[PDB]
Amino acid sequence: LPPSPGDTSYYQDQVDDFHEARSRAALAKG
Amino acid sequence: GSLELCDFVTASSFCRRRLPTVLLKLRMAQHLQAAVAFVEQGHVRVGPDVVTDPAFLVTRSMEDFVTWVDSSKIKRHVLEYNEERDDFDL
Amino acid sequence: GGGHVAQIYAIRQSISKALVAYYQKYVDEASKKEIKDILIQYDRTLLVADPRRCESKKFGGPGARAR
Amino acid sequence: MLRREARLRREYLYRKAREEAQRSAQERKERLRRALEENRLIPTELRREALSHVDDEYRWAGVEDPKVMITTSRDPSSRLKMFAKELKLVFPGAQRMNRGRHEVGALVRACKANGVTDLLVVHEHRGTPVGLIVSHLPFGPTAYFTLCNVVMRHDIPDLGTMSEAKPHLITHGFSSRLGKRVSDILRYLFPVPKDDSHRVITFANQDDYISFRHHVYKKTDHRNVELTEVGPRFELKLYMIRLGTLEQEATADVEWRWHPYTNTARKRVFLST
Amino acid sequence: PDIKLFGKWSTDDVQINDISLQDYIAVKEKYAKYLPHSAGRYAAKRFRKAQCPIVERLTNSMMMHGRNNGKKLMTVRIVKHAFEIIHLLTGENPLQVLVNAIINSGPREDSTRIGRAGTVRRQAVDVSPLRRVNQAIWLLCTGAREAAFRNIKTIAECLADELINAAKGSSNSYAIKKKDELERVAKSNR
Amino acid sequence: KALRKKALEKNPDEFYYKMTRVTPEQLKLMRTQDV
Amino acid sequence: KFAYRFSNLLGTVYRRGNLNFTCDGNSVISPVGNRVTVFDLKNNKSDTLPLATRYNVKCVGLSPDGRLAIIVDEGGDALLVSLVCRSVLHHFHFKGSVHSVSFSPDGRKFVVTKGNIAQMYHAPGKKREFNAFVLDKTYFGPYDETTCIDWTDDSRCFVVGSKDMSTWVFGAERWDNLIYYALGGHKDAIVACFFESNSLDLYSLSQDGVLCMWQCDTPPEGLRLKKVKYSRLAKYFFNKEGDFNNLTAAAFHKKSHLLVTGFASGIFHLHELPEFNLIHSLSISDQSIASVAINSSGDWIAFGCSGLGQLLVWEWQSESYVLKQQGHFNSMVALAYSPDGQYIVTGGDDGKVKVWNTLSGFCFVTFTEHSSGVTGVTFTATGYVVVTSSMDGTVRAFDLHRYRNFRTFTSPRPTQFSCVAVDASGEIVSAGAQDSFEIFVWSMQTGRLLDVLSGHEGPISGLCFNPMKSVLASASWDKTVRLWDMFDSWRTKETLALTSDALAVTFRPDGAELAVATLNSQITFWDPENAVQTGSIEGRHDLKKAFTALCYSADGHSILAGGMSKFVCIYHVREQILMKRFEISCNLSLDAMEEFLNRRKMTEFGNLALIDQDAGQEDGVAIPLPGVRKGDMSSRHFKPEIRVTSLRFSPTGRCWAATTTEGLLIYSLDTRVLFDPFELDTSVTPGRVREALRQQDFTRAILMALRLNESKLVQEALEAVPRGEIEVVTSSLPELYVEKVLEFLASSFEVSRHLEFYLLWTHKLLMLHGQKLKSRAGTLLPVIQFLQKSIQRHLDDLSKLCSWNHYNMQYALAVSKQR
RNA sequence: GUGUGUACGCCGGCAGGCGCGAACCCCAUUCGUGAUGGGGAUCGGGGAUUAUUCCCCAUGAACGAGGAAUUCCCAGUAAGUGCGGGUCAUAAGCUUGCGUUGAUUAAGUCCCUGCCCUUUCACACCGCCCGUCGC
Ligand SMILES: [Mg+2]
Ligand SMILES: [Mg+2]
Ligand SMILES: [Mg+2]
Ligand SMILES: [Mg+2]
Ligand SMILES: [Mg+2]
Ligand SMILES: [Mg+2]
Ligand SMILES: [Mg+2]
Repeated sequence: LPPSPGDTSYYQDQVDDFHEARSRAALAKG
Repeated sequence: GSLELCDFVTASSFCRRRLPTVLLKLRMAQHLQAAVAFVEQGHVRVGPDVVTDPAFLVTRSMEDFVTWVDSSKIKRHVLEYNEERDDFDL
Repeated sequence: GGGHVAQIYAIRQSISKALVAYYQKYVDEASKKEIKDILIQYDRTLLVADPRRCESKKFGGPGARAR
Repeated sequence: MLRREARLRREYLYRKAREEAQRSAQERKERLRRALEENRLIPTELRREALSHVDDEYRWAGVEDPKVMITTSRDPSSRLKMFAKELKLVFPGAQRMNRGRHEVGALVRACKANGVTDLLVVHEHRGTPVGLIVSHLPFGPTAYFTLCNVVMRHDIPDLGTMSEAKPHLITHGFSSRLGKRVSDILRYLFPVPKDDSHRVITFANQDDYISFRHHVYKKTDHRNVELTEVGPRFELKLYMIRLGTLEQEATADVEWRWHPYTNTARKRVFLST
Repeated sequence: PDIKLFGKWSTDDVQINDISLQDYIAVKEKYAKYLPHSAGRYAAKRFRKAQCPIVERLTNSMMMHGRNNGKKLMTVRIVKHAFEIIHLLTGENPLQVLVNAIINSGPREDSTRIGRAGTVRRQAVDVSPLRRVNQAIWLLCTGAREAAFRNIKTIAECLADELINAAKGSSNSYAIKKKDELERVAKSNR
Repeated sequence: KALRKKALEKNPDEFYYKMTRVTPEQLKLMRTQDV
Repeated sequence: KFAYRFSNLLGTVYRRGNLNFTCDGNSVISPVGNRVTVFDLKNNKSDTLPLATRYNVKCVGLSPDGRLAIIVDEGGDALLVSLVCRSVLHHFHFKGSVHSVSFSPDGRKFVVTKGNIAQMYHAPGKKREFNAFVLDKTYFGPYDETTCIDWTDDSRCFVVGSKDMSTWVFGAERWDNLIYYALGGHKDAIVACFFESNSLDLYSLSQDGVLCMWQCDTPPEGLRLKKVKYSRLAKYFFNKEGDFNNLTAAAFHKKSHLLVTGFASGIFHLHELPEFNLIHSLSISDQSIASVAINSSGDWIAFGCSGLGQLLVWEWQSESYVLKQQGHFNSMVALAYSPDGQYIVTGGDDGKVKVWNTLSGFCFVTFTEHSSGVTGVTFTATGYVVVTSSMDGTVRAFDLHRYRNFRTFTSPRPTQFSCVAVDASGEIVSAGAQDSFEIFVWSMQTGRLLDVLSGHEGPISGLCFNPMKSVLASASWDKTVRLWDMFDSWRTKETLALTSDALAVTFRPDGAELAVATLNSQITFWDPENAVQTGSIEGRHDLKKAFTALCYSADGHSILAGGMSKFVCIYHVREQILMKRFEISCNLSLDAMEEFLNRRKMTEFGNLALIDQDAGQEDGVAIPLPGVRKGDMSSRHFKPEIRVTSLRFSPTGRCWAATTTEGLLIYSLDTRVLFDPFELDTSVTPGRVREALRQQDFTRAILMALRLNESKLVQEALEAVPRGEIEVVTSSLPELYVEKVLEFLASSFEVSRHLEFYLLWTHKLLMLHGQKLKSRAGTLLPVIQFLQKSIQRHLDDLSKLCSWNHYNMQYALAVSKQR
């Protein structure tokens, strides 16, 4: 079963998740 | 990769390749119901051709060439926000 | 932006394109057609901008592609 | 190609990141294991820590010959133009292009469009070459070198013309993991030679200084071979490797960099074990 | 509408008396422009500079030596002043004078060269129309440049006199003498 | 550096509803309350 | 000017429906989707009728006289058409779908079976009426669906088969001794039923494979206008006990007592009925045999297979086939013309490459080496080599000399190919990829990859080589057209920037002009050598949003455009105005078995929707669809749409072709379309021409006949000239009229018995005026190719016999000369 | 081309001090074929900055296109002009970026000087490189 439509994993694979997690951490630090 | 990854394919992998959710990934839409709605009026084209079927799996190569159709009201708003509207190009 | 000559060419292009667009929008399409074809047959730069890229023999290999 | 190139870069960086993580795990397990087997002593920092081999960018080295482009910095000197002319003859199939008022990013996009494999940029100081940049264009690594003792063929009278055939490659002195990484970048600049080739190009490492030598040999008789030195002569010293292309200083990560202000930097070498 | 060079020199009355050079001198109705400054790319392909208007070719060829490199507006002003002087002195269309000068200044036969260390030996050959136009423009520009050097006379004035003398066919011009000497050398060793 | 890398993968075709973005009777009422 | 009419549908020989032979029996009528094709077997010709229908043709009823025919589609729409003049006469709508239609042998009545009932109508007359079909009678015999019809030799009575396992015989006229009669003895549906030669004895055939024979006690003359018994003589089984092979079609010739039976296994049997003797049986295909028909003379039998659309006609006695064809499974094809125009090569998604002869319209060579579908196909400068590209990743070459795939080109890297192009020289071959967006170029005789051209971004829309200059033009979706010069020492490359995405590129036949179609539905004309835009045409309004396919005419004065519209447009290039439009009909039929389509949103296809006309609204009200619990958002749905994939024009200039979704459409030159005189005057009239012939003033008569432009007049005029005066009139002919005569002569050789008389004319004209025409040769290529083709047809076939006779007789003399 | 590190006001030719919160280009003017109002080396005097660079008056050297030879260069290229930075190597007795203006000739041969290779089954075309010394 697919996840909820509001979830970001609904439209993101593991490659996008790896890059987005790094970008989120760097921006949240600032 | 090898056949190990081949055992991870499920319904979620097929759903992720649908046309409306690719728009949602590309940030052309922010909600699924809005992403679906854009499709049937014909605001979305895959290369030269315009696709109105929400059930449509787009290839990686074709994913690079999905964009707003020309002479669409949404494309006017995008150009207006960017201050790049040129009426010679219609 | 730019220099003197580039500014002059940009002004010419903007004027021509603006007139053509106005005649397309608020005037009949036919007159837009004759005016557009005249502007093209004089100088295509008046309406279509072609920027300069880097193309040179150095990228190509030695000799002809065939024979 | 803006959308396509971005996708290929992200997956390439993703695979590179996983390879680094698994290797770092091996070193922690190896260094921890050897310490207790010695049974000499347990460093306190060790206590705190405890409590696709082929490079991804070099798919196409063997199948097709590399295509090399050589350029300089803006407004080159007279002697710098001679050096770039000699490097063209060293690399088989290389081409040399005039640098006018060309933006660096504009050069890279043109090279990618025309299928150029590698891009070389050379800098100079008072008419002598001082720096060399090697970039693998399809989002490959970029290595930064400094040149020490440059001797050109133009300085030496009546040498003649070179053999210009595909040469044999000699790699010597590269033993560490970084040295294996560096020797790969230099080697893939060259095509696959013939068995009967008499041209030899040598890269010899000595205390993190790489010597470039070019030779042709002739076998007058068995067991005795005569070497005649031809081509330019110079030394190379690496100080940085970056993951991206040379159009990407502000975004690419640094795979390795030299740190000269470290307390033990003077007595340490990185290209050999 | 009618297109006139610099707003005052018509192109309809200009006619070419040489059949061979008709396809390599661009002055007619399709090549008629108001200014000799178009920002085109005429050196991109072989034979494409035959489509460049001849006034623009003269303007490009007058950007020498070195001290004049890249200064095209100055050369445009020089050409405009020279055309004004030509019209004042003669009273005819300066475009016709330029066309006649280019027609007369072009050599018809040249000599090819077979040269060794001791001596060079010599043979007569023909000249293509494109090289005729190129060499005529080069000779006229060189004559004007050498006439204006270290002399109290404007480069525009010297260019005007060079074009007037060349269109006249007189031997007082540099280009006519050079063409005559080249043709004599080609003739002598047929 | 993090801000810059976001600009590389920026999509020109991206669209948001915030991009699209009183009456005389109410305006007259406000002026009457002000006086 | 432009006088073309639709003439043939190529690539399909049979889709669905029953087959029929014409009255004389030389021609066969085959339904192909919407349209109907007639094949003249005696003269091996193919003609597609102009009519078209919204749905596939289900039934064909043919009048005994041979003048009229009735074409009924699945929905129940019927067309009355005249075979003699090939024109649609009348339109009609039956209330529901009809299963079959048959004409009485006398020609006064015809019967249609629909639902549970059989309706008999008067036969239509010659003149047009407001109501061409007038109902006569209606019969309510069976309890289930009526299937098949047959008539007696006299028109007294007729018989109908039904799905209620019984067969009903009715009297056409009121007979006291026979009202209606029912016959049983079957345990499955009736497939066919036949009558005797001159008796009321009949045969019944079941779907199970059962044959029943029924005999009556009353002769057909014994019928009395205002007491008949039937008995079962024999019962036979076609199959052995225990295998379920279903009879699907049958036919019976009354005079020769011949039965032909086709089965779902793909086999057929012959029998002689009163003794049921097996003559023999054959296996045709793995698919079922849908329809079977036999001509009047009894020598030929027609078979159709709906699974692959295979048509065969078989002459049973000498055991030879008269015709044997099978078309592409899908209408999606790629087309190329031979350099002379003699052959057409088509490629399909199945990977099958077929060569068709232009004169006959029949396929005669098939190549199957490609595994996946053929994306592109082309000819070389000679007419004997074809080059194809496919999704396999290979580009293959075939010859017409030995019929083999002698050359195969492949990329070093795994790629698939989308388009192909070859020079006029024939040495250089080029292809483009769906993904790498770069062009691969190989050498022909060497077979190795010469070069890889890179620089494009996005897919390659098309490739074309200049016919005279050997340069390559490539269109791409990066809004660029790129020109590559192959024989250049410095590798010159030119770029033409465009406002929108490029879709098509073509070259004028002279090679001096280039045309580009763009995404903004504009056609731009460029000069290639100077890289300047010479013209533009706007096409939003004409198509009713882009032009996918472009083609130049042979003379180059007009251009042909197509795309997502249902129209193909013809524009005049200099005036930049629209000359003509041709429209394309759409097929709405959908296969019932398909389950991968979401039928709820595909409601307009295949008559799925129910529209209520009795609700008091003018347009109608649609019955709502049933609901579901869970939405289906993963199934494809499609809308009715017509797209022209490509256009090609014959080098002879006689015909052109359009590859579309409906099929491969052929448009041919016809004189009846337009009257195109050259220089008329009140003096110019056929009376004066015949008077000049009577006065022996041959030159003036020929000139007047040439100003007029009926071929019949000039055909009479030239044949009036006696031999020996040929050179006299030839010298008197002016230069302008010369190329007109050669155009006439080439058309004459095809249909004239007087071979060398016209050849004497052709001999003299080329000798006297040949040197002058060389100056104007460039504008005469379509005429020259036309004349060379027609004369070659008589040359080659006559040579191999004349050479064979003369030399063999000489060898016979030499042997006899000895001793 | 932002690491907590000058806009404007007054006085003075300038160099500056005192307080406070783009060149090139284009239009016109003077000069004039004279080592000349081109050129600014050398030399004398004076003035500001915290011995150091800059500013003012004065003087006006070779140099008139650079031999024997030699090096480099094909399009936004050659050449002219300006504005920034100093990035863990090099560089400031300099290097490296970015913009602005923008050409002439040429797009093909192996003749010279060289280099890389070769001379064992579609239709059509074509029809065996030579020698020496060993074993
Ligand atoms: Mg420079
Ligand atoms: Mg420098
Ligand atoms: Mg620039
Ligand atoms: Mg001035
Ligand atoms: Mg002086
Ligand atoms: Mg002076
Ligand atoms: Mg040579």
